[PDB]
Amino acid sequence: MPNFFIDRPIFAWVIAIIIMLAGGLAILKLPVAQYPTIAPPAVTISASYPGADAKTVQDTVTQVIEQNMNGIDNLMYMSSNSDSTGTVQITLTFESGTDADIAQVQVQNKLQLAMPLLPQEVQQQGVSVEKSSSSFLMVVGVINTDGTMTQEDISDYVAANMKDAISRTSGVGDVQLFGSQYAMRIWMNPNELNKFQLTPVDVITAIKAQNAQVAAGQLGGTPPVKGQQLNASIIAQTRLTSTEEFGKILLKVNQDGSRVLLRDVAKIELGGENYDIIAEFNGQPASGLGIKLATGANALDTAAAIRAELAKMEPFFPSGLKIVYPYDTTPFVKISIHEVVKTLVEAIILVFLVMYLFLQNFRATLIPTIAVPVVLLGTFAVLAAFGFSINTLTMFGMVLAIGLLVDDAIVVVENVERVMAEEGLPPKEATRKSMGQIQGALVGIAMVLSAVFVPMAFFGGSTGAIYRQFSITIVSAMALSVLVALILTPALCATMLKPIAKGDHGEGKKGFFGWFNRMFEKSTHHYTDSVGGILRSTGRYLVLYLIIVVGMAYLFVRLPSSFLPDEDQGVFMTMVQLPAGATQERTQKVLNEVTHYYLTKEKNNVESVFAVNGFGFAGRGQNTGIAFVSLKDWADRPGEENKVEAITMRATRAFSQIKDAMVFAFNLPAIVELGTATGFDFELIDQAGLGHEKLTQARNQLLAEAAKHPDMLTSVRPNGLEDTPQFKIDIDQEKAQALGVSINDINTTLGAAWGGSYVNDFIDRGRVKKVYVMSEAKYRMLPDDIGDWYVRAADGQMVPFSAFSSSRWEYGSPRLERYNGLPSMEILGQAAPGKSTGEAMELMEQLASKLPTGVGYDWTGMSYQERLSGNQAPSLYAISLIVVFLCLAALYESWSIPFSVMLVVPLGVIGALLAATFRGLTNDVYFQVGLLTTIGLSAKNAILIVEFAKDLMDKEGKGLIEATLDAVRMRLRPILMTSLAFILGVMPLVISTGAGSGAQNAVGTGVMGGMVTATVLAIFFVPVFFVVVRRRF
Amino acid sequence: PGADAKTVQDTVTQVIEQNMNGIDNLMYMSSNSDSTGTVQITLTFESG
Amino acid sequence: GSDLGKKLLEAARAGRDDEVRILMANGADVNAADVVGWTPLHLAAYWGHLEIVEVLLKNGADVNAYDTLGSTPLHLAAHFGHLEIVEVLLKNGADVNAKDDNGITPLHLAANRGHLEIVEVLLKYGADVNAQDKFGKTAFDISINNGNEDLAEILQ
Ligand SMILES: CCCCCCCCCCCCO[C@@H]1O[C@H](CO)[C@@H](O[C@H]2O[C@H](CO)[C@@H](O)[C@H](O)[C@H]2O)[C@H](O)[C@H]1O
Ligand SMILES: CCCCCCCCCCCCO[C@@H]1O[C@H](CO)[C@@H](O[C@H]2O[C@H](CO)[C@@H](O)[C@H](O)[C@H]2O)[C@H](O)[C@H]1O
Ligand SMILES: CCCCCCCCCCCCO[C@@H]1O[C@H](CO)[C@@H](O[C@H]2O[C@H](CO)[C@@H](O)[C@H](O)[C@H]2O)[C@H](O)[C@H]1O
Ligand SMILES: CCCCCCCCCCCCO[C@H]1O[C@H](CO)[C@@H](O[C@H]2O[C@H](CO)[C@@H](O)[C@H](O)[C@H]2O)[C@H](O)[C@H]1O
Ligand SMILES: CN(C)c1ccc(O)c2c1C[C@H]1C[C@H]3[C@H](N(C)C)C(O)=C(C(N)=O)C(=O)[C@@]3(O)C(O)=C1C2=O
Ligand SMILES: CCCCCCCCCCCCCC
Ligand SMILES: CCCCCCCCCCCC
Ligand SMILES: CCCCCCCCCCCC
Ligand SMILES: CCCCCCCCCC
Ligand SMILES: CCCCCCCCCC
Ligand SMILES: CCCCCCCCCC
Ligand SMILES: CCCCCC
Ligand SMILES: CCCCCC
Repeated sequence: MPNFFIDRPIFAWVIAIIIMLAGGLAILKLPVAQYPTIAPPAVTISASYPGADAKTVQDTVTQVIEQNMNGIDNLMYMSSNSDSTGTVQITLTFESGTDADIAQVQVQNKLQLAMPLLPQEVQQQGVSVEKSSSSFLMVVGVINTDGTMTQEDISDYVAANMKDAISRTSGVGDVQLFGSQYAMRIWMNPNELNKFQLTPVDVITAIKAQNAQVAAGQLGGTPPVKGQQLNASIIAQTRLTSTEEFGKILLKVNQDGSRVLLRDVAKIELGGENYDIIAEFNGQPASGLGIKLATGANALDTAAAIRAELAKMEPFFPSGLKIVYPYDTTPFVKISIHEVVKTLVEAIILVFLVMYLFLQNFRATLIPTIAVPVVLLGTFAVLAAFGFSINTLTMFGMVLAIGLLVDDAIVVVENVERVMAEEGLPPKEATRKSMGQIQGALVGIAMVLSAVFVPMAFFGGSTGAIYRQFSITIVSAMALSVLVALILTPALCATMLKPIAKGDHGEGKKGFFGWFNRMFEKSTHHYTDSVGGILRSTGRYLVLYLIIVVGMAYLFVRLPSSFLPDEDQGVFMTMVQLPAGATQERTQKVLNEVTHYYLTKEKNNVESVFAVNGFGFAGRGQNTGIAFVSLKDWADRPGEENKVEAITMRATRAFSQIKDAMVFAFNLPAIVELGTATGFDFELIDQAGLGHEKLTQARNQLLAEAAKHPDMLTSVRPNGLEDTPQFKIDIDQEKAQALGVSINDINTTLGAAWGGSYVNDFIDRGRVKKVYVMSEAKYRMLPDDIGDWYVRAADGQMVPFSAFSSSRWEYGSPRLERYNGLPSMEILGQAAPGKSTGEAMELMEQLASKLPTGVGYDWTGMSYQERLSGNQAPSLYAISLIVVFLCLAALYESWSIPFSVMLVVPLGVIGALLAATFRGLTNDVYFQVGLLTTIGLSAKNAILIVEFAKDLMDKEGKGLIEATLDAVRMRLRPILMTSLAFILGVMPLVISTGAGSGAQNAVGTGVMGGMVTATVLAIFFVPVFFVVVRRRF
Repeated sequence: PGADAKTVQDTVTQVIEQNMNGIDNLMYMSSNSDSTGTVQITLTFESG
Repeated sequence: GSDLGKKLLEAARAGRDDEVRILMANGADVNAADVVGWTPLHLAAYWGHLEIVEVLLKNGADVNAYDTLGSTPLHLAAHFGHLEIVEVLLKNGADVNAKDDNGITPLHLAANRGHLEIVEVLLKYGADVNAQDKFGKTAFDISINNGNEDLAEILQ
């Protein structure tokens, strides 16, 4: 193939041009996102039951739905929470590879058929089935700064005037409103109701009759009387549209003929559908939109399109209304792209500098400058064909591949130059001879590198989807690189390189280059003399090699593992947890104090605090809240002390002092779904109808035993909520029947008043909205208020609630969990330092085996995969190891020689571990992929050394030592050139601080450490490997 | 049944359309709401 | 309220004997109460922690404390079938005839759940078999309505 293209440079250029056009096209059309999809597909079913307690939700909604989740394909597991905010969420998680749309439609369809089994009020609210996702492209906050709007006003403005246009914006896949559109709020007063012998039942009946759409028909409708001249629709009653109309609803006509209107027994106003969340932004009322990227969209274009849409709404904003951007992943992604592009460009300039330094002519310098960009462009084309996106992972895959691509260019060009100087052959014939020396090796190398990288595409679950991004990116780049090395670069060398006189090594040049040349030829002799001495004394080097191998294993076993490094993403969270039963007002006081700290103590770093009172991650309610902190741009936070980790640490320390509240700050995970590499996710399960209290006791028994193994388990804790006091009210049926009071009037009076009731819909400025009745706050606050509510008996008497009821305090659960359809309690924890998660999990199982009869367990989330596709690695690297050996055996036509190459593996790994251990880094995915690329490159170096030596022995009848010395002499320069260029090129990543430096440091340090030791060690050890292996066999 | 075009549009058509976002390969959407209370919304997708 | 008080309310409820022990040594308020008026003794009696009930009483707990609805620890112990706690409470002066706001007595509650041994203990300490709740019901009325013949026999 090289010979073919040496004589057909134009054909080679055409292939190059096609690759470049395909790549250029790919780059224009490639989706861009921070991360590709990684978590397995999950579908969430959400329902609301206004005024329902957790047990009511679970036993009338959750169990019924769960019991119908049958006949759905590829389900791994199902889980649910039923809570005292009247909410249920059931999450169904599917096998990786499941079509998410099909999973969702199967779920929705089984639900549809369960709907008639659900309470009327739940059917009325509706049950949502949605694809579960945790990543937002951005969060647009909307605030009012002149005190003229409440958060309810803002939410309705956003819903009516902003949300739909954002939803229609190019690239946006989903939009969530942080609040609701208005509802018509009827706030009842029990004293007025009793005054007129009315009840919420009467209110509800009047609203249903007087706010309604009524069908009529037509004038002159078919079939008509012939001769009819007109046909027109009859419009009868249509829905109310205003608070004023609602106030005028007629409830009763007194005997004196006076009228009782709804406004006489209730306050009427537009308000929110719910009042559980209070949202503030720097202390001001707030709403917002949570926006997600559509499939295959471009994150950068979508963000810009959203901002453009927002800009044209701006002129129509009510006074005081303002857009803020507390969260936007895009600026971060932009920086990642610039940084990667910058790295690739500098790498190409470095190759230019090193090529010129050693080869000292611009033509040689031109060749890699063309070849590398052609490979990179082609790689994008292949990614496009694989359906990949430009994302954090794929982009770092490309820089992890840089050494490999640069090495192909350098190896081909350098070898031609060597041949010309050593033989006086003209460029064309030198290129032919040169390619004849390396082409077989290049193909063998392509197979070997495929064997190293492809297996990583076969891990399962979430980690597998991550490895797969790097694996396909690197293998694609590597394959294109070898194609280009066999097709384009030989054509270029033959047509662009100038002749070199035999024996000319530039030693007679003037100034710097003559000096460098004389110096470098001298150093090469020192090197070969040294290798000669080494080879007179291989024994001690075998001992040194074992020392290295042992130190590697030692270093490796003590390096803690993680997934992906945290970043200063310009935002972080702070959690606010008050004791159970604490009220919204108490939580608001803590949030205010939190917000005040950031705008005061972190004045220089913090742009805004977005405080969400009433929202929590593992349970909602009045006693929980979150403060989402947005920082100024990195550019104005110079110094390790003004970055997230630092602010965070200080924050949590300052709050350690808050009285009756747990408050603390933390960075965001790179990808939420991965939890901690170290953490586990355990489910305790009621397998025998034991009930909530007994499950709780067993949970506690488990947690107490875990706590006695700090050596293995740390922070073993429940993920959910503890039981709390609840007010149990018993209706006396006998007394109700004696008084002539119906249970139905009793129960709707109670629920409508104290829990609220969705009555029907009305139309507010052309948009359909809900109508709710509920007591005014002051009549539903305390037990004594119960007796202020009256029900009308059949005989017209008003009977106080206290006449037919009794009450007592008891405990019950504010959040009931289920797992695969059975009562459950989720338990989180992590392996103690120096301990594997597998070990921690094994203990948990041991402890779980001693719990009361009927209590079982299961592993879910990150742990589910562990118990599964964590049983694959050494099986995959065993295959990799075997294929590599086989490819080498074919290359060298020997079962023994391949060992002399494989021995090289530890040489780079030791330096990567040293650098990572020393900088206090972890064994994460970036470190791991870099190990592969480092190993790949050292292997390639060794393959060429061994190929040259072997050929010298086979073809020129040279002795073992003689051939080895000559081979190592020839490979010195190109090995050094590549190492120099790569090491410098990856250096910026190593010292990088600022945005995305977490990932940059992770890929740089391991790579730089590995390249140092691989380079220094290999040039002395591979000749040892080769000699000892040949002597042995 | 029985609703006029504007009632149907406000209570049905717009409610559905505002949820017809973020569907793959959607080229355009068109709808009509009429005096018989009938609504038809048609979504047309990219060829292929 | 006090911080030690809160810790005691939690320890009592969870049945952490040793923590209670230490809390008693440090003077944690045995008369602490949460929002619904439950003392450590209410909690211990409800969740059935016998040893804590005894420690609390030795440390001056009010055996007859009542919550915001008028219920005492004896009510709780009787209702949830904690026989030995019932006996200890009574040994320590618990009011056998205490009525909550609904006129409900510990005897009503034990009868309602069919706790026969607890019913016998209550009668032994002088429980008023003819006490009526706000609806005019006695323990016997409850027994027959529930169709508990054994209990109905006892209350005769
Ligand atoms: C240039 C070419 C490059 C070559 C690339 C080839 C890579 C192919 C990947 C193979 C698939 C890996 O994943 C697959 O996982 C299961 C286990 O989870 C393996 O099965 C293995 O694991 C289990 C558990 O220890 C054993 O009980 C089983 O006997 C064993 O064979 C499969 O043998 C393996 O194939
Ligand atoms: C950029 C990459 C490299 C940068 C600089 C690298 C320098 C590092 C030094 C390591 C080289 C090894 O050094 C080499 O060791 C052997 C012995 O094992 C010496 O060889 C000499 O000593 C040994 C034993 O003592 C004898 O058996 C041998 O006959 C003798 O000539 C060499 O004279 C020496 O050059
Ligand atoms: C010529 C052939 C060369 C073969 C060389 C292969 C070694 C280099 C690859 C880098 C990985 C190093 O470390 C290896 O990879 C995994 C990646 O999940 C690491 O991290 C994790 O592996 C598995 C996989 O889910 C986890 O269950 C485990 O808990 C964790 O350690 C492990 O520490 C180790 O198994
Ligand atoms: C608005 C942008 C979307 C926000 C995404 C929400 C992420 C969901 C996280 C909920 C976790 C609940 O609380 C939890 O926060 C973390 C998970 O991120 C943990 O924090 C953990 O993750 C981090 C970020 O990489 C770290 O720097 C911590 O050392 C680590 O402990 C906390 O130990 C835990 O208390
Ligand atoms: C969770 N989140 C980011 C925010 C932030 C600021 C907010 O101001 C709010 C939310 C949650 C949303 C959820 C919505 C939901 N729905 C979309 C209307 C909803 O089901 C409820 C509910 N309790 O059922 C709300 O609290 C809710 O009405 C509400 O008041 C919210 C709200 O006020
Ligand atoms: C846009 C892509 C660049 C096209 C490169 C054209 C350069 C062609 C030079 C070919 C001559 C090769 C020696 C005969
Ligand atoms: C004449 C020597 C041919 C060398 C061929 C090298 C490529 C072999 C690699 C085999 C991998 C399966
Ligand atoms: C896994 C392969 C190990 C085989 C090594 C055997 C080498 C035999 C060579 C015999 C030389 C004549
Ligand atoms: C031979 C390589 C041609 C690449 C085809 C590009 C197809 C792009 C589809 C728009
Ligand atoms: C890696 C090249 C990707 C560059 C495309 C950037 C899109 C810019 C539009 C805002
Ligand atoms: C897995 C393939 C191993 C092949 C080894 C053959 C060794 C030949 C020794 C003579
Ligand atoms: C000799 C084969 C030429 C290569 C064609 C792509
Ligand atoms: C000549 C064989 C080409 C192989 C490409 C990887």
